[PDB]
Formats: sequence, C-alpha cells, structure tokens
Amino acid sequence: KFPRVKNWEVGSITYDTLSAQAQQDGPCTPRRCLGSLVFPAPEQLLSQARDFINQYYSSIKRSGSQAHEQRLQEVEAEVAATGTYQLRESELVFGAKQAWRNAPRCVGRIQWGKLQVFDARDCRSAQEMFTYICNHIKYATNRGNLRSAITVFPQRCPGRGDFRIWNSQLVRYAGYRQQDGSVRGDPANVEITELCIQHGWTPGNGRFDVLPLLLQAPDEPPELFLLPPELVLEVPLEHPTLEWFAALGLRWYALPAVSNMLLEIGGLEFPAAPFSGWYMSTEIGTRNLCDPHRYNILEDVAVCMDLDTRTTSSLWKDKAAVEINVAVLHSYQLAKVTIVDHHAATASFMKHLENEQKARGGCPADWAWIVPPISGSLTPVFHQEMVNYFLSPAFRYQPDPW
Amino acid sequence: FPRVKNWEVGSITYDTLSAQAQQDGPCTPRRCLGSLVFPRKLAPEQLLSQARDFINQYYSSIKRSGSQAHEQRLQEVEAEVAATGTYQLRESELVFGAKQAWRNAPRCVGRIQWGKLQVFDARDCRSAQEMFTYICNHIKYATNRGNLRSAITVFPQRCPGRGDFRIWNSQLVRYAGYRQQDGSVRGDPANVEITELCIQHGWTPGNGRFDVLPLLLQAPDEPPELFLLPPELVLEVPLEHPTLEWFAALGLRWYALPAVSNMLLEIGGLEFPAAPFSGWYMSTEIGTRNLCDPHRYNILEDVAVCMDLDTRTTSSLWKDKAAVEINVAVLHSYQLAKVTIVDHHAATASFMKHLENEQKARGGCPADWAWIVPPISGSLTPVFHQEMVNYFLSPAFRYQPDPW
Ligand code: HEM
Ligand code: HEM
Ligand SMILES: Cc1cc(N)nc(CCc2cc(F)cc(CC[C@H]3CCCN3)c2)c1
Ligand SMILES: Cc1cc(N)nc(CCc2cc(F)cc(CC[C@H]3CCCN3)c2)c1
Ligand SMILES: Cc1cc(N)nc(CCc2cc(F)cc(CC[C@H]3CCCN3)c2)c1
Ligand SMILES: Cc1cc(N)nc(CCc2cc(F)cc(CC[C@H]3CCCN3)c2)c1
Ligand SMILES: [Cl-]
Ligand SMILES: [Cl-]
Ligand SMILES: [Gd]
Ligand SMILES: [Gd]
Ligand SMILES: [Zn+2]
Ligand SMILES: [Zn+2]
Ligand SMILES: [Zn+2]
Repeated sequence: KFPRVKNWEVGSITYDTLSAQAQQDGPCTPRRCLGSLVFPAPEQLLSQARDFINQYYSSIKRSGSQAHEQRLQEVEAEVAATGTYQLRESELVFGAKQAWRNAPRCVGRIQWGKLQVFDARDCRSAQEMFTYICNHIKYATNRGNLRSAITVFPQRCPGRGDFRIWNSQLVRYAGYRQQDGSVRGDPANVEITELCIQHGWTPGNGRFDVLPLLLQAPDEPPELFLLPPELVLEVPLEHPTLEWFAALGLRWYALPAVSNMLLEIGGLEFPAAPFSGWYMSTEIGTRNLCDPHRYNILEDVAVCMDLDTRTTSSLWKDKAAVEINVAVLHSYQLAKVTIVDHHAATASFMKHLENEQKARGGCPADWAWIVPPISGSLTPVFHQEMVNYFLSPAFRYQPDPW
Repeated sequence: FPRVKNWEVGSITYDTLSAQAQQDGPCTPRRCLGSLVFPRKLAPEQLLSQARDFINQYYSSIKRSGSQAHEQRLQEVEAEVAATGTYQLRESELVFGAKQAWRNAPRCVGRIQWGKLQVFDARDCRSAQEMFTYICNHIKYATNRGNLRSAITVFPQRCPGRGDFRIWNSQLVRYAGYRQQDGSVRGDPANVEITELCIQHGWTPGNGRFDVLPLLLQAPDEPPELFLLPPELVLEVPLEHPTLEWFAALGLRWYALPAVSNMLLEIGGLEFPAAPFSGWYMSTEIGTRNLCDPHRYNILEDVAVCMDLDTRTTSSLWKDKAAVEINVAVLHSYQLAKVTIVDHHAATASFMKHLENEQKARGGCPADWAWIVPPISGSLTPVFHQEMVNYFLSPAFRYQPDPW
C-alpha cells in the first residue's frame, strides 16, 4: 500500500514508498482533502534526534558504525544533562540541505545539494546579527551571479528568548496606506511597514522603498537596521519591444531571501535561519506585479498595450501577463542577474523527481505550488501526479513574533 | 469545520457541508493525494440506507419534511426493495438527483448552471438501436443549432445479475486516432484505443486528423454494435484567427458539443452505467488541453513557427504566446459560428459566484482546486487565490471500469 503515481503526459508510473516515513501529520483525512490550504520533553526530542543522526550517518555511508553509536550515545547523554544538544558543524550542513530537499512547495530543489551554509550559532547580539545578514546578502548576490545560501542563528534554548527576524524577507518594498485608502508600494508589506515606522524608521513616499530590518536578540525589543543601499541589488524593468514599459518606473530586487521560517533539525529548532536562492520569473511578473492585491499593474499594462479591456473573451489579461513576464526575464538577463523561467524551472524539477525516486523512493511535492501560476499545462509538472507529505529536517511556518 | 480563506480579498468562511460527506477519499493525515486523477482505483441491506438518505434530501429541498407525502415515499421504497430488491425512481426524484450529482461534482467549474439541466428519461429502453435514437435526440436538442443547452439522458439502471447499458466511447463526439508507420498518430492520440475497437468491430477507417468516430453502444448482455453519426447532427467549428490570416490554413477544427458518455450516475444507491451528460465548452478545454497538450494534437510549435517566434530559447515565452493566440482563435471561431462557448475568466468568475450561493444554501461546496483553476493563466482568475475543500457527496458522477 504505497501510493501509485502517474505522469499523464507520458504514461510513467512510480510508487512513493518514501511517503510512508512521513514523520508528522497534515490537514487531510479520508473525509476531506485540505491540500489547497496555505497554512495546513526529552523523550520526543530524543526520537527526533536519533532519526536525524541515523539520516546523517546513512548519508556518509557509515550507518551502524562505531562513530554512529558513539554519537547516538552522546546525544542521549547530553539531552539528559542539559535538556537539549548541539549539532556538529557537518550535521548542521547536512540538516540545512535536507530541509531544502524536503520542502514540498519548492520547484528549485534540483539545486538542493549546492547550498552554502553559514554557521552563525555563536551570534550574541542584534548588532552581530546584522553583520552576518549583510554578509549573507553580499555573498548570495555576488554582483548578479546569485548563489544559494542559508545563515543559521542560534537554536531555541530553555531560559532564553529566540533570535527572530521580523521581516518576512531580507529585501522587501514598503507599503504605505493613503488618503485614497489605497496602498502605495507593496500591499503585502503594510503591516511590517507600520512596525518599522513605530520603531523609529523615517518612511519614504515611493513605490519601491527598501525596508529596514527589525532584528530581535533574545529578550530584547527588535532593533532597526538600515540596509546599505549598495548592498541591495535591483533591476529596473523594461520590455525588449514595448518601449513605453520602461516608463512605468517598475523595478524588482535580485535576491529572494525568506527570513521568517523555522528551520527544524533533529528536534532542534532555529527560529532565525534566513535562506536565499534566485527568482523564477513568474514570481515577479505574475505574483508580485499582477496579483490584484499586490502591485496590480495588469490593467494599466493592457490599456497601454492597446488591448480591448471591455470583454474577457479577448484574453487581454493573458496577453498583458505574458508580456510582463517577458519584460521581467529580459530585464534580469540584461542586468546580468540570475533568473529562471518557469519552463526551465519545471523541467529541472522533473529531473529532480527522477533523481529523488531513485535515491529515496519518492519526493514530497505540493502540486498547487509546484505548477506555475501562468501556463501551467504548458509545463511538464502539470500532468504529473504528486504526493504531499512532511519530512524532517524541514522549514516550517511559525507565528509572527509580534 | 474547516476554515477556508480567500487570499485575494481576505474573506473567511467555514465549510460545514464537508462533515456530512463520505465516500472515503484518498488522503490521510500522513500524506495528501489530492492531485491523483483517479482516487486510488475502481445482501443489499445498504441499498435501503442510501435510498432513504436520497429521498430525505429530495423532500428537504421542496420544503416538505415532517407531515406530508414524504413518509409515504419512504415506505413505498422499502416495500419495493423488500419485493424486488431494487427500486424505481419517481421521475422528479430522477430529475432532482441528476441535478444534484452535477451540483456535487468537485471538478466541474460550470456548476453555476446546475439548476438548468434538461433530463431525458430513457429507463424504458431495451435496444441498442433505441439507445442510438435516444443519443441522437439528446445531441440534437443539446446542440440546438449552436445555442447549447445542458442535457443528460438517463438509461436503465444496472440491476441484480443481468447486464449493463454502456457507451464505449469516452464522449459522444471524438476524433479518430490512427497509429501508423512510425508508431506515430494522425488525429487524436487520446482516442487511439477506441479508434481500434471501432475498426475491429467493422468500421471502415477514414482520412485522418479530424474524423468523427462512430458510437459503440452496448445493450445488456448483447455485444456492442457500431452506429454512424449523421454529419448533420455533429456541429463543428472551423478554427480561424481574427488577425492571423494563415491560421485557418492550418485546417484546425473542433466540435460543438462536449458530452461525457463513460461515467456512472449514482442516485440514492442506484447505478446508471449509461447516463451521458452534455453542456458547453470552456475555451481552454479546446485550445489549451485538446490542441496544445504534448500528448494530444500538440500544435504549439507549428503555431509558433507561423508566428515567427523565437523557439530556440524557453525564455522567449514562445509557448505562452502561441498558447494564448490558439485560445483567441478558439473563442473567436466559436463566436463567429454562433456556438456557445465560455472563456476561463468568465467561467471562473461565475464559479466564485456559485461558491457564494452555495455557502448560503448548503454551507460549502466541494471543489477540486487543481481542476477548478484553469490550465492557463491560473493566478489571473479569482479561483486561484481561493482555498477549497474536496469531498464526496451523493448523488454523484463516479468513474467506472471499461468493458475491456
Ligand atoms: C536556487 C533557486 C530557487 C528557486 C528557483 C526557488 C523557487 C521557489 C518557488 C518558485 C517557490 C514557491 C512557488 C512560487 O512562489 O511560485 C519556492 C518556495 C520555497 N522554497 Fe525555493 N527556490 C530556490 C531556492 C531555495 C532555497 C535555497 C531554499 C532553502 C534553503 C528554498 C526553500 C523553499 C521553501 C521552504 C519554500 C516554501 C516557502 C513557503 O511556503 O512560504 N528554496 N521556491
Ligand atoms: C454547461 C456548461 C459546463 C461547463 C462550462 C463545464 C465545464 C467543465 C470543465 C472545464 C471541467 C474540467 C476542468 C477542466 O478541464 O479544466 C468539467 C468537468 C466536469 N463536469 Fe462540467 N461543465 C458544464 C456542464 C456540465 C454538466 C451539464 C455536467 C453533468 C450533468 C457536468 C459535470 C462534470 C463532471 C462530472 C466533470 C468531471 C469529469 C471528470 O472527472 O472527468 N458539467 N466541467
Ligand atoms: C528562497 C526562495 C527563492 C525563490 N525563488 N522563491 C522563494 C519563494 C518566495 C515566496 C513565494 C510565495 F509564493 C510566497 C511566499 C511567502 C509565503 C508565505 C505566505 C504563506 C506562507 N508563507 C514567499 C524562496
Ligand atoms: C496531475 C494532473 C492534474 C490535472 N489538473 N489534470 C491532469 C490530467 C487529467 C486528464 C485529462 C484528460 F483529458 C485525460 C486524462 C487521462 C484519461 C485516460 C486514462 C484512462 C482512460 N483515458 C487525464 C493531471
Ligand atoms: C459536460 C462537460 C462540459 C465541458 N465543457 N467540459 C467537460 C469536461 C470534459 C473532460 C475534461 C477533462 F479534463 C477530462 C475528461 C475525461 C478524462 C477522464 C480520465 C480521468 C477522468 N476523466 C473529460 C464536461
Ligand atoms: C489557494 C492558493 C493556492 C496557491 N497556489 N497560492 C495561494 C496564495 C498563497 C500566498 C502567496 C503569497 F505570496 C502570500 C500569501 C499570504 C501571506 C500573508 C499571511 C501572513 C503574512 N502574509 C499567500 C493560494
Ligand atoms: Cl517574492
Ligand atoms: Cl474535451
Ligand atoms: Gd515597439
Ligand atoms: Gd525565426
Ligand atoms: Zn489531500
Ligand atoms: Zn498570487
Ligand atoms: Zn492537459
């Protein structure tokens, strides 16, 4: 009773034996599927640890060995003495890559083995935290030739508060409410904008103002840090044939760096471990610029394209959306900033599924997030059945610290 | 009671209808199988319990529970089963059940129309030639010279032992799929299997790329016979593009009527292996799936060449550009031919309205996100940012085996 999985474009059939090792539970039952939902002491800690150590010593082709049982013994002992334990640096690097490998909504996982892991577990203050983060952005950005990286700040521990980054990403544009009641800038960031302001930030008045970082050291209020402007690489948006497009004044930033998730490794939790890769072009063109509740530029673009916005059957929305994505891809290519289109991304993810089926006998994947938000059935992932389940190590959502 | 959020507007509801479900779906707390096309794979004490439930919701809907003529229908059904083991549906229950099965179909985006359904009762049928005449009435009525009307024809229910009425084609109108020299196909690769059962039962093959296949109708026990569809009864649309002069030269056509003829209508514990239903097309069905799927007519590159697109790099979005124009041509061609069609923007906006209606009426609506979101421009439609709950209600259209 392993789930049969078929690709309907090709006829391929595989069975997902890895789903049976699903170490935690999701929102569905045989009664009802909730898959489309966005948001779905020593004893428990010890069994998560053993399982991880077992994964680690499996990875280095040394399972059941002297060093393996030694480490198992050491951890049980350390959990007894201290209520927790510390990862070796090599185990941390393995745990970070596994968390990415296990991330079911990530279409970029072909890259999972090429992750740069910065060990900031010795961080002591928000000021030091800032320095680490500035170094992360600099290395990952690499002048436009982007590299995947994660920085791990100290784990959660009894008796002390968490390191937390309040910003959902290291680079975000501000969202300012208006007299029209409207939002100027990115409506997704209204809340964090208001927090920065009341923590002493002097707001701008533009549409693409980079937000400061609110960094929280254990048992301190958050501290405001401005990003040096020369650290935040940005791409002005132009279209290769639509010359008035450059006159919209649109821009986006190079580095997508998610900073508000919790990294979990062997029962240990790291509430602050921001990670970054590079953008797939629909994230910018379709979601960030075209969503009605984001920058919502679609109608303004279609009107300038001289399209008939009076009826839906002319597909003015689809035509304007495609050209916005073309503009994104062309602009990042022009600027020499890494970018991947959804055709290339989904093709590599299909190679990733093949690799994972041989390696682990399956691959956790969230169809609704893996299939891009435009041209879905034109990509190979559309016709591929997928099994969604939760493996550890893992990135998890966590509540906002405020 | 699942919380259900719309991330575009921020509105919240609670799906209370989900609790009243349950033919068991495929998901478990440890793994979601929501993307699987077939939920896994395919002494009558429980016939009564399914009939009582159905009868109860028929009288619920007509303001008529607790007094009444519903207690009397309750007893005639159990006397009927106590006597013959099965039972016959009143004609209005049959109408009510057919509409409820459509209303309950999680994968159907067109359900705002679920109240306008023409139900032809064909249970007194007994010959495959009769069937062909029923099917021919339906098609004629449903087509209505291009002003399509939703319709289902309900054939005799499966009964203890005996045999099955069964249409063998997957739809009433299907184009031919001829394998070949290369192991390649001319026509529709989706219909290769049935194109060969047609010829192995006596059909003379045809031209190629757009040959309406003949019907394979199976009366109980008796083996299936072939029937030719009159070209007068099969309305078709030549595809042309409003501004791309050469598009008509590609010789593309599609048919007017989508009529699913292989699913099993189940009402109150009764099974109807032959109950073809029909509506009208959403344009992405034709242009995106049927014409552009790599395993269907696979025309994307041909159109891209004619548009002189940069097919040498994926980042030109030449697939995306070509695909939109094929959809523009589908819509324009149906409109010019005055054949009812609906685009995915209009269709999903109507579905959002359906969701609002269903929340007031029944406290929710089973919906399959992966099938409700259109196959192109998903996030541009209002259903993309709408969370949905999938579950099985009865009456339903179910998948069923294939008599091969
Ligand atoms: C290197 C290139 C990468 C690409 C192209 C990529 C792509 C994506 C995309 C497209 C999504 C969400 C679907 C969407 O927004 O349309 C996503 C989600 C995600 N990615 Fe990747 N990613 C990359 C690197 C990484 C790295 C380095 C990590 C962690 C080490 C990671 C972990 C995740 C996680 C956890 C999610 C889900 C986030 C959430 O649910 O909020 N990704 N990725
Ligand atoms: C009248 C206009 C109708 C429209 C526009 C429509 C549209 C659709 C679409 C678009 C799908 C599949 C999703 C996709 O391919 O993207 C679908 C599936 C379905 N529809 Fe509707 N439909 C209509 C009428 C009907 C009627 C009259 C019935 C039944 C009486 C029905 C029952 C179903 C069922 C059972 C499915 C699922 C089929 C399967 O699982 O293979 N629909 N419909
Ligand atoms: C490292 C990385 C690279 C990349 N190229 N892309 C991403 C995904 C960015 C992203 C995409 C989304 F679609 C939504 C979010 C925020 C998700 C919040 C909302 C609900 C739960 N978490 C972030 C991450
Ligand atoms: C993962 C996935 C998601 C989605 N949203 N859609 C699909 C394809 C649905 C589909 C459409 C068709 F048009 C035909 C088939 C298979 C029919 C074959 C199998 C047996 C007999 N005929 C499947 C797959
Ligand atoms: C009445 C009606 C109107 C309309 N406008 N559209 C449809 C949908 C036709 C359709 C769409 C699909 F996407 C797949 C199928 C058949 C595939 C089989 C294999 C597995 C499940 N069904 C049929 C039906
Ligand atoms: C049903 C559905 C399917 C899908 N495939 N995608 C979505 C949108 C998911 C999404 C993307 C974003 F980019 C941002 C959010 C909300 C983030 C809010 C919550 C808390 C803080 N910000 C949600 C919805
Ligand atoms: Cl983003
Ligand atoms: Cl079809
Ligand atoms: Gd131009
Ligand atoms: Gd060319
Ligand atoms: Zn599920
Ligand atoms: Zn969106
Ligand atoms: Zn398809």
